[PDB]
Amino acid sequence: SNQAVKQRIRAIKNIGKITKAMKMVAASKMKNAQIAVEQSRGLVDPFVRLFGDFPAVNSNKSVVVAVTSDKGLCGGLNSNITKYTRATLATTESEGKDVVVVSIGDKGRSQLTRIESQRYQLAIADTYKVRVTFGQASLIVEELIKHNPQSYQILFNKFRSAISFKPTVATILSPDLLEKQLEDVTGNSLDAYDIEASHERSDVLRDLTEFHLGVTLYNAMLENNCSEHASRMSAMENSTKSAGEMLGKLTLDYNRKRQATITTELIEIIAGASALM
Amino acid sequence: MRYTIMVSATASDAAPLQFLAPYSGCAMAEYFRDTGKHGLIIYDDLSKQSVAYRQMSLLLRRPPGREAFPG
Repeated sequence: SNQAVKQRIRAIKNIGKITKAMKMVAASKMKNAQIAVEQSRGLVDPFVRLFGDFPAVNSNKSVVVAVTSDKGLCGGLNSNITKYTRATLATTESEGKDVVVVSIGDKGRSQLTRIESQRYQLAIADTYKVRVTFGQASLIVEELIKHNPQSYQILFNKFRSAISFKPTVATILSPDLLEKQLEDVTGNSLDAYDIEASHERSDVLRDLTEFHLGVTLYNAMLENNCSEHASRMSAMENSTKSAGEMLGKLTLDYNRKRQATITTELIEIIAGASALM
Repeated sequence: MRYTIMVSATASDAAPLQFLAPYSGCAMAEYFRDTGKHGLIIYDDLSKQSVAYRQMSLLLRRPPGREAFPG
């Protein structure tokens, strides 16, 4: 039984270097994805000052997207926004509306089915495998406009720093299914602008909210991917401590067994010698 | 020190003196237990008194048990 304790120090020492490698693998992936999440933060700004920000609207149909990770050593990131899913998916229903729940990331289909399996209809995965591009986020958006809701809900973790990831709900209203219907108070908030499109204002807003959908989706799965690397970094720091605290208790336990088997083999030798002398 | 007895068998003393010193001091403190007073005895490193007694038992060639301490 002195080799079973010695092979556990084999395990915990290899784990404590796997998890310190994954700590800095995620640390370098957090930095080269911060140079992409800051460039992408600009384009979401004009659509929230053109169209505003209206999370709580009484939509008839909604598509809610909780974008999660693909790999799962994240540390409860994919669960906190699944928790924040139903916190907003019970909140905005005041009238018994249709909701299509979508998940981006392979860790979303395994956790959104646990809450809403009858409204879960789409599963995007394998997103972050090469990189996240706008053409990819366009195709994800065009599959979301096959269903046409009156509103969209995007649930993601905003990468603020390496420590804090405050989650965001980013909402996109369908072009006049609710969008101009929420600006038109004592006139209109949208009628200040002189439309320079080819076709009608109701037609350019059809072009403009799909582009607002694809932009805030591209930012969402780029904010979330950089929030994933920074929570895996804090998760793989907490497991190298746990594999160093366990390794320290095993080495104290091994030294006690090492001292005890030297005493035991010696008492066996002296007893056999005293039986002859 | 007006109320204290100080019994000392230090690290250089013989192992039977260190083995006996907690019984010597308990007997001096049992004067106050037996005459209605109250005693307070401190055996500082009773783990050092068992090591002194382990020395005497192994030098008497008595069979050692767990951690080579006598039975």
